[PDB]
Amino acid sequence: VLPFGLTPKKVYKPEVQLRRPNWSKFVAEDLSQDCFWTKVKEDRFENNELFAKLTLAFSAQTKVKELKVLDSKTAQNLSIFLGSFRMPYQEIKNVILEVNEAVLTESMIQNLIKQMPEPEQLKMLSELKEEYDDLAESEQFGVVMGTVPRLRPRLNAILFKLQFSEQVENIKPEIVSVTAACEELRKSENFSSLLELTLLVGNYMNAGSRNAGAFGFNISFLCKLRDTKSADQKMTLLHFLAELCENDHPEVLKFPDELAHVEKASRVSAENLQKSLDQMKKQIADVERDVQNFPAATDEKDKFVEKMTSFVKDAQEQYNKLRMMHSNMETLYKELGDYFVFDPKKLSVEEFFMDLHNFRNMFLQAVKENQKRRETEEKMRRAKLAKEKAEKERLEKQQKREQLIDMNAEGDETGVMDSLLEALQSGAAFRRK
Amino acid sequence: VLPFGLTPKKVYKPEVQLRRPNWSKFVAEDLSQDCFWTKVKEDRFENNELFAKLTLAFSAQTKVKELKVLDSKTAQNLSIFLGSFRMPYQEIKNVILEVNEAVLTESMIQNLIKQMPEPEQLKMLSELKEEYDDLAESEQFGVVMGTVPRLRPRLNAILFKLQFSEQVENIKPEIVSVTAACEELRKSENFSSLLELTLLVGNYMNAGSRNAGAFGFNISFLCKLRDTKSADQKMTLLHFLAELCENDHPEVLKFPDELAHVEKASRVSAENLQKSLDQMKKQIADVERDVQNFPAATDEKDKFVEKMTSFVKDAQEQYNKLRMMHSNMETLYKELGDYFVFDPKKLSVEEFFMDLHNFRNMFLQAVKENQKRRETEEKMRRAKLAKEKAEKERLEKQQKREQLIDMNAEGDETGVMDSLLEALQSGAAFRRK
Amino acid sequence: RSAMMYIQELRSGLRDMHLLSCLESLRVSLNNNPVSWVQTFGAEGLASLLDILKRLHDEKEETSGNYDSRNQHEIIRCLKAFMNNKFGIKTMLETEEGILLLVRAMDPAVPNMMIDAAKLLSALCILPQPEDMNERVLEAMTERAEMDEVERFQPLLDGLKSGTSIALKVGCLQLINALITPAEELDFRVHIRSELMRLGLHQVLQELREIENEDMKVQLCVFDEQGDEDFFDLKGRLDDIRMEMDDFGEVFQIILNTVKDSKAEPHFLSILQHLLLVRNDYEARPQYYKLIEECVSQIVLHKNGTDPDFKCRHLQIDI
Amino acid sequence: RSAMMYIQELRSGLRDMHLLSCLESLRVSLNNNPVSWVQTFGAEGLASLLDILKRLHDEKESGNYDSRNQHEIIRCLKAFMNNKFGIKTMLETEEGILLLVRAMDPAVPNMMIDAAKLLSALCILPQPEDMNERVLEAMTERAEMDEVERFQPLLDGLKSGTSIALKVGCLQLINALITPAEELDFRVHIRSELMRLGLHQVLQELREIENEDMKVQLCVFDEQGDEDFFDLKGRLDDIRMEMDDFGEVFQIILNTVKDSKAEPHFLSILQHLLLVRNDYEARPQYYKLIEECVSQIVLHKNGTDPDFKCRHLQIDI
Repeated sequence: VLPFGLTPKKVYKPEVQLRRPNWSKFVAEDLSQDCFWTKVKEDRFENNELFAKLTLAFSAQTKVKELKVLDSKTAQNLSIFLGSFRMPYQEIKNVILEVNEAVLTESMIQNLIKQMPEPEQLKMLSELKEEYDDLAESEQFGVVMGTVPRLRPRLNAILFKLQFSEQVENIKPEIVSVTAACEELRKSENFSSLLELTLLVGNYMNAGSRNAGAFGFNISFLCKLRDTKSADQKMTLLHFLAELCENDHPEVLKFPDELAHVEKASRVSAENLQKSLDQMKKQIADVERDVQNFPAATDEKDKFVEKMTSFVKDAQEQYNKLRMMHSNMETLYKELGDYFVFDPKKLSVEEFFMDLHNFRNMFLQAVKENQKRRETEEKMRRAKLAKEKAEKERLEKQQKREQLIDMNAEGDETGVMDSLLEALQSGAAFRRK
Repeated sequence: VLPFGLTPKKVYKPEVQLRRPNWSKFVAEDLSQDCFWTKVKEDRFENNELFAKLTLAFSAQTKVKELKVLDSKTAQNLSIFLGSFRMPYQEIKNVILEVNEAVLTESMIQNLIKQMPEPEQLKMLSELKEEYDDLAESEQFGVVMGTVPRLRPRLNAILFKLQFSEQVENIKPEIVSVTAACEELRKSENFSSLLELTLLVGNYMNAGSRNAGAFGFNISFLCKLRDTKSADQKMTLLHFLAELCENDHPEVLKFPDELAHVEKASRVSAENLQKSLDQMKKQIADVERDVQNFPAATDEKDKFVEKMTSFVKDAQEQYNKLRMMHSNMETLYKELGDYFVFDPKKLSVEEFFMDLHNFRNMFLQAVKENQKRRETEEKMRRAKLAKEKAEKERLEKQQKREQLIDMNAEGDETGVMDSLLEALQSGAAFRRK
Repeated sequence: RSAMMYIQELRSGLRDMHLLSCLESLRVSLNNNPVSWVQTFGAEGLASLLDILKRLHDEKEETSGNYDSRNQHEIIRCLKAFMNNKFGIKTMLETEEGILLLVRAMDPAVPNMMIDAAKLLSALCILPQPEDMNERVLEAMTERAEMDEVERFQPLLDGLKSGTSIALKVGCLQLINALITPAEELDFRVHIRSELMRLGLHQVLQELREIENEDMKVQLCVFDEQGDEDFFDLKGRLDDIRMEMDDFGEVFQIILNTVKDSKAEPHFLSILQHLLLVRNDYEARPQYYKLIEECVSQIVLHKNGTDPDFKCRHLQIDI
Repeated sequence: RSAMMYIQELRSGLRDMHLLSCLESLRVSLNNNPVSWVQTFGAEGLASLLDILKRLHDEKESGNYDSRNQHEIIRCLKAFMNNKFGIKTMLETEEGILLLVRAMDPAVPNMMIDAAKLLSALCILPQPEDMNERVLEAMTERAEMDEVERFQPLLDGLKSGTSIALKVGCLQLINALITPAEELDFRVHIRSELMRLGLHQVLQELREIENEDMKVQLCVFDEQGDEDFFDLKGRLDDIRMEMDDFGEVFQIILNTVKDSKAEPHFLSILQHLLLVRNDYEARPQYYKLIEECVSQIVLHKNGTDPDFKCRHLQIDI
């Protein structure tokens, strides 16, 4: 009760509740006689009708039925899931057995899988089929789904189907990108010529030691070219080679354009394509086993054995095209290994086409570094010529004015002025250039 | 030897030894039949005098006297030292004893301390005086320096002397900075006006919470103001406060200018100042005590005791003026600690002023951001009005032209064309507005 | 009544004088008869008129003397009487060549037909519905110019030239106005008026201000009016630029964006380079930029709403 | 010899025709004795000549006949400076060049002729450094104590009423000030100042005169302005080579214009450049004509600024 020589700050009662600064406050007696916060029993020195304006900006406004089988985990989750689905239970069943393509989506099926109670609890629900009306919403769904033969397998096959064409478009482009790059890098004789040019230049520098008269080098080393530079440290081997091409062999400058797909292949995971095709083959073999172990379609609506056999034929067809390309792709890589001499087993395809992609970009960068640097030379050579020429002309003009009068030291005679005035008159003092 | 199906690559003999790439080379029997490096026996495919342009860019071109006392290290160090210093050994001694300010440098004394043999050796060399001529270069220096009394302390004192007027100019500027910002913060009523303003806004926002009726808040929280923003995340509390000072209290916006030495204070060191002065105080009393134990000058050249008595009176005269400024500065910070109520011992000087500096910049930031947002509101209001202007006038033109042909559900009239040309040819059919 | 038979008379392929006496009585019908009569004539009889018109147009295998261009003028009078009502207007516009053939009808060589033909197009131009009417008329004139290998306004210019008649001089300037005044966007009105000046309108216009004809002064005064509007609007667009673009870096970017990859790029660079020569005198350098500015403002913000002549040289300054 | 006698005569305070008779015979002595004799008169004797002149130039009231006295001093000065000592000795006085400048009164032609003739000879000297700038510096000094244009005297000596020989001597000095100067900006700066004062309409009248000495001077003034144009043409090529990047050039223009009255105008130019109407074919031609106009304004031939009072411009092909 009562603070150190002052009155409590007015208690406010706002209309709208506001966002606030959660600061460490100072209550009454954290203050001393001569401190700043005692002087501010003002609180009026800055009063307006801004509370309206402040409130506007910082407002923070806006039994029946019992459970006989299922645990309250699943019987609650289904209550929500079925709340969003709104589809008659006797229709969902029919759409599952028919595999109605127009109604079914990848999203829809994926929810059912997740939301379904395990086969143990479906069985215990299909022994209570008669007493259908007394059951809760969640369990009513189950009693319907319990009469669907081998649900868990049936639903898995449907998913893989609706997901099949989508995952072919995950493998294919990337199989092509690595196929293209392997064939572009094999076709490029401009690339070829760079190597020949590099070898020669290298073979000469290697003088008379360890390497010298070498028949080749590893394609990997291509990025390391930039690592050899002049003694003055002004420029690199890459640069020199690039400049040698620029002047003497302009054809070589076109090799970055001949390796079109090389970037796309730098990004493709080699290990993930292997895993993908191994998974696709597995998923095929799964539906294959499911089809063989399926009961006789004991109602007119069960189209499962019919439509899935039509899918295994097709899914295997597209897969064998896919595999062909992959094994083809891998061949063309091993082909490159044998051709440019490098171990294809120690460098994965991404890894190899990354080193290549990087080099491309180093070469193109070295090419503009050669232009920019050469542009600096021609301007600076023209600027100093124009300044030599300006200075030469300037001196010539100076001397022509100095041939008038020897302000030096020679014997005093009385021409001088009468000699200057004559040159002014005739124009001899104002020599041109 | 005759290689694997092809002929050897020519041996070059270079003039200048060049810089070479160190690639993993391929020799003859590394290749295969159909590989790339066999086809490139084409070393002729590219051949110029570039071999001469390459060698250009990448060339890489350009008794007596025995020891008796010193160890192999020290004697060697002195041999390189004394073949560079070139000053006579009798002269070196004389420069030290006199403390000759025209000869001595900071650079010169420092090198003496490092290159000097240590007391034990100097003592062991001082007993070989008579055979000075038979000694080696380094040991000659040794015997001569041996006769100088208390050399280690004598040199330590000379160094600190030549170094004194430097460290004065390291402590002072930093002292002044903090002294000023402290005075700058205390004097500015515009910053004071913001805190008042912030607390008022602050107290209303805290509604009926754990805060509200606060007599203040810690000054560090100033950077935390930005953290509280509007519902629409488009404007913050700091942006509000800037704009409220921009409109209703323009005086406020002058404080970032009132706080000129705050930046320079944000970069000082609280501890290192104390360190520096405490290292100076000890160093004054080092020489003071070294001037008391010194033996009386036994030649006309020993000017130590005379000259260093002039220094200690002079150095303590300057230290005490610094010690004044420092404890005064600390007082001023203790003063700010109480005025703005914050623990001066649990928040260092640099700590405080960095927070203050950060907030200073945050505030201008908010002001710039506000003029920028507001300009985008003015150039979007007028722009939409310049569009509502044209659209109204565009419909006004249409409503004038349609007053000749009515398109909704007409009857009959063969005039029309006669009514068109009666105005077209008479000029009325070209309105003004 | 008798309209269905006029259609048969046209398609039996009447020639020379027999056709003209048919068309002359058809015109008499289409004027004096009611609205209802022309609708049952409608699209059928109209597309016949336009096919006989198209036929007579492709009889141009001889100049310096024609035998049947008297037939052509009668069709134009028929088309006028036809379009005298709201249905005919609507029906005319729906034809694929109704307007185009009215444009091929415009010939300075034979005055009277062009007066009537350019009067119909001038009426179509000032039409509310449908949308961009004057622009269709322009398209026809362009289409005509393509097949002839001539400039699209050339006949309109040839008709204005002092050798012809007073009714044609007005009739051509009327269509000039009728093409320009209904058009709403500025860059178009100017774009066309500039095409008229390049073809040499300004020379001709200063001859027509001598003539003391009233129906002529009306068209000059309207033309002059619409030309002043354009200047005023350009001056207002200058004010909007002055108030929206006030940052150097922003303005320079905009120009750069507008100029990039065109033939104006080399010139803009050269303007900036030349600006680096404005002598380094404290006092002369502003006067340099002011005069430069002053010149430019006369080039760009040019009087009467036309491009400066790009084949000539000369410029004055205020007030 | 008798040199000290003259100094004692000059410092004695002679007047009217007495002062004249003495100076007359001093001019004779100066022009006829050896160089030896001039040196003994020397700095002392020149100083008094200049003192007498400084007294005479202070004239407050038809006119003074002592223009004979003033002109006669100028004549001694020519004789005195007719040998290498006299020149170097005159260049050392604080008020020598200035007093000559003050003796350029178009209202007494023949004196101005002789005075402007000396000032011209000083201008085209190799040593010391920038002689022309000193002569110009003095013309400015005289112009401020009179509150006139520093080139008014010169222009007045060129106007149509004046003698043909005054006209030559005048334009002679003009060339003496422009020609030796090395920096392009400075030459153009001075020439543009002459035109500003009204040199252009005058030169028109001056070309029609068939006087040999005159024709020579106009040739030089033409030549010296034709040079400047070439150097400017040259300067422009240097620019066209170095400044090939849009961003860089634009930065330089801002850097030179920033914080000068020239700034608003540059924005105004650019704002207009937005206005060039949006049409595929008409736009590049606007930018060409704009470029044409800016080319004419900047690279003005004759080595002069454009007349900023001139309100009409032709912008050819």
